[PDB]
Amino acid sequence: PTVALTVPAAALLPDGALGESIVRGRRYLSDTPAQLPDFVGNGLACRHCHPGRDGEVGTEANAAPFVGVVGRFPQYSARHGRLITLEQRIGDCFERSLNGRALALDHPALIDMLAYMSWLSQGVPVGAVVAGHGIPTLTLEREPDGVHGEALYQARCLACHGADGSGTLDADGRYLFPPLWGPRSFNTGAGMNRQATAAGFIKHKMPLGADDSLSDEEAWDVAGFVLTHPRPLFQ
Amino acid sequence: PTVALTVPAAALLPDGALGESIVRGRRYLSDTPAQLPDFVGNGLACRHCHPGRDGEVGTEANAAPFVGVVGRFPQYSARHGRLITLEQRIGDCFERSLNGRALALDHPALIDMLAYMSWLSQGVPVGAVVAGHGIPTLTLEREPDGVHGEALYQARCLACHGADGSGTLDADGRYLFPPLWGPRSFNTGAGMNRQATAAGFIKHKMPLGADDSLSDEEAWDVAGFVLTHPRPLFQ
Ligand code: HEC
Ligand code: HEC
Ligand code: HEC
Ligand code: HEC
Repeated sequence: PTVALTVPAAALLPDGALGESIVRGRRYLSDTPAQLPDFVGNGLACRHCHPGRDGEVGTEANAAPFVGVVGRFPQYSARHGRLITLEQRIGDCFERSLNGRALALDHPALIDMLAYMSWLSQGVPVGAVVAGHGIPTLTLEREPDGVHGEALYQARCLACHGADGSGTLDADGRYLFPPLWGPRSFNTGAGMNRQATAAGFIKHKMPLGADDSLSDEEAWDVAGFVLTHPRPLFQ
Repeated sequence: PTVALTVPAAALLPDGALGESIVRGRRYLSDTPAQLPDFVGNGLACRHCHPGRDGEVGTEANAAPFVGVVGRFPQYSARHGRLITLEQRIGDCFERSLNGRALALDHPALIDMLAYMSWLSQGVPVGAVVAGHGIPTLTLEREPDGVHGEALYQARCLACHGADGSGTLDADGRYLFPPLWGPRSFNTGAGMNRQATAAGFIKHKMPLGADDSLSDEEAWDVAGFVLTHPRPLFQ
């Protein structure tokens, strides 16, 4: 079954221990390098690929929302060759997207992330599919043209992500516009390093506030440009 | 929200890796000492306190069904003094009810238990309360009378659980009727060692196939008798 993407009201947060956990979980997801420096090896927070409005994280259709995610695990992973839990999946995002180290599976910060994801999933039937889950891929027949992609990047992306892909810092030292390549970006093991996933994300979410504005060809070619560049190597 | 206790159809099991996991999970829950001997320190399987029909485990109202349990975690534990995950909760049942050792939080058998619980929870909204969850307690004002309880035990329980509480083995060496005290029963750390929980279980589920037949006084007193006896000590 597919159900709608619903976002709960932060005014109806439970109190007690669970509410305090949810609030800490939102912070870990929004501000991950500063909150979890022992585990993060780049400049990315979860929210840089799992954006949300109103200070929430992971609430946007076609940008891998967390709404409903708790009810989809455990599930099979071809990386692992077996079923994995949601804790383990978060571990892989720390190791790959954040170029870091997985939290222990009972670490309190990991549990607070889980509590926040569960809060966002409230009312979703276990096993159901949320409309707008994941990042829909975009695939062309034909190798991306990074020459075209370089021209598109300069015209549509550079002002935010920079001529050297290094992003723009905000006043408090967190990325306002995150790095797309180089030492502070996602590593080679990340899902965003796959052509069709980057092309899909770009097509649906970029340029910022212009969702679904690039033609399919343009998203494909600019993703290819972006992925020509060096970034940290995953072991 | 409270929703109904629904049990899925084993004929509609998913295939692939998830279906194979679910099936292994049902076996670990039904036949735990034989399947997980490194982790089990008594004669109990999960199904001896979380019974189910038709070979399922954890599907009976007022006998702590697993239907819906996945959507109730993480939650606060006063034992731990913080939020815990469902994997951690299962660990505590291994340590206390099964007098053993917790599985590692990524152990494949634990994940297969989780997969089975998730399958049983299919369609339950995350966060909802399933009708018949847990084991409703029964509490009297007044200390249980174990003299009364001994007479009730002889008349209503002994034929199955034995004069020495040691249970009845089946032909394949698993308990048909499980031990209520002594070295093969639950340890002192288990929830069933608490007077009001044992009284509630008994009242709602015992004698077998005579749910809600003891008066409240009778359940209370027989639970008290049962809990006068030695059993393994929890560290
Ligand atoms: C971009 C560089 C990412 C960063 C930073 C983080 N994640 Fe991610 N995540 C990313 C992709 C491309 C995907 C795949 C989407 C799909 O179609 O399924 C994911 C997925 C997840 C998931 C699974 C979601 C699902 O529906 O199954 C989770 C739980 C997840 N990501 C969590 C997560 C966390 C907690 C992060 C910070 C530690 C994180 N991700 C960063 C891309 C990126
Ligand atoms: C500023 C107004 C932006 C423009 C123009 C573009 N992007 Fe962007 N991007 C921006 C933000 C604020 C974020 C974080 C997520 C959000 O949706 O809030 C992003 C994220 C990305 C990512 C993922 C994260 C990462 O790799 O660091 C990618 C791959 C990305 N953006 C690419 C991209 C491209 C190719 C653009 C031109 C077509 C583009 N972005 C424009 C902000 C802005
Ligand atoms: C009786 C001696 C038990 C054995 C054997 C096992 N469990 Fe148990 N479990 C027992 C009690 C008395 C309770 C509390 C019920 C309540 O009202 O909440 C539990 C609870 C659980 C739970 C949590 C259920 C919930 O709704 O939150 C789980 C997940 C659980 N038990 C699992 C479990 C497993 C997997 C077992 C075998 C390893 C196991 N239990 C054995 C009593 C007994
Ligand atoms: C045989 C027909 C039984 C009679 C009579 C009684 N019990 Fe029982 N009990 C029986 C089974 C098959 C099981 C497993 C769970 C099931 O519902 O399938 C149980 C379980 C218990 C337990 C929990 C497990 C344990 O501690 O080992 C308790 C505490 C228990 N039973 C107590 C109990 C008492 C006090 C009875 C007389 C009032 C009684 N049981 C009768 C089978 C049978």
